[PDB]
Amino acid sequence: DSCIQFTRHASDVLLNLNRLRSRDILTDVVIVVSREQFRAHKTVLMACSGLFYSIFTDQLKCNLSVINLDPEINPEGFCILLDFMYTSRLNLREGNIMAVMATAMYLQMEHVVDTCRKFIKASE
Amino acid sequence: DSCIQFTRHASDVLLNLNRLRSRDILTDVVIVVSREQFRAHKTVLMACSGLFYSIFTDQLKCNLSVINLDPEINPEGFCILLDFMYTSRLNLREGNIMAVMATAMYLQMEHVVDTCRKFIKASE
Amino acid sequence: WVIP
Amino acid sequence: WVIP
Ligand SMILES: O=C1Cc2cc(Nc3ncnc(Cl)c3Cl)ccc2N1
Ligand SMILES: O=C1Cc2cc(Nc3ncnc(Cl)c3Cl)ccc2N1
Ligand SMILES: [Cl-]
Ligand SMILES: [Cl-]
Repeated sequence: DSCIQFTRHASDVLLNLNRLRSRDILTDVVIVVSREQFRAHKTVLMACSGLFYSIFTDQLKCNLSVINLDPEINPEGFCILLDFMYTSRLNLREGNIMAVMATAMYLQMEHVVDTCRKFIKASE
Repeated sequence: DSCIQFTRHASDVLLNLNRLRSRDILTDVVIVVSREQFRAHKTVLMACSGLFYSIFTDQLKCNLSVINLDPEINPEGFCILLDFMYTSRLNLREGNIMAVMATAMYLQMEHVVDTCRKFIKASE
Repeated sequence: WVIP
Repeated sequence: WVIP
């Protein structure tokens, strides 16, 4: 086509989606990770994760307001990945890298799994 | 913080939100523009437009499944702007620029209004 | 704005 | 991935 493109548009959209999440506006699901609860938008979770994409395209699970993750999932690892979904920024540290990588593998977030693998390989 | 950032994340999220829109997945509103209907995600509309942000933060309108726009709004101008919201690409042409600018002013999409003003000024 |  |  002959379209013009606004370079900062995608980043501005994601910034506003994170502002809606912070104010709990139009969040339509609670993700339960052991004792911890995380409110989010189903569409953003699907757009970032192969696991959530599979869950919310399922004809019965698409209507659930609560999703319980596997008990082996670490709430801090999930929190870090949820923040990444809404910001593009990943808080990867020596103390959390193993939990973040395991959570990203479970959530099917291949770019996160890739950077975790590279950061671990460098420390070996 | 000491975060790492994935450059293509925001663009990848927006691409997936557009794929969900194209397959009519988890769309929660229909925007009526005279005889034409457009399905969308309330969160994306709010993230792109000052008008939709005001509408869906309203305690009564947040729950409506149908929103009717002002009869002066051109359906093609709306379609072009809805496509821009989901892609960052604006199909701006001599034949549609006046309708696109008027629709962007109504929707409160200041970056679109700005480029329309500059493109019109250049043709004068 | 750019030419993509 | 970059340092933002
Ligand atoms: O590593 C990742 C990140 C990811 C996201 C999604 N999401 C979508 N993919 C295709 N169309 C749609 Cl409509 C969505 Cl929402 C699926 C798989 C994966 N894997
Ligand atoms: O030109 C524009 C584009 C736009 C979007 C929005 N959206 C939001 N702004 C602040 N926080 C939130 Cl939570 C959202 Cl969703 C408001 C005004 C405008 N004006
Ligand atoms: Cl990823
Ligand atoms: Cl805009």
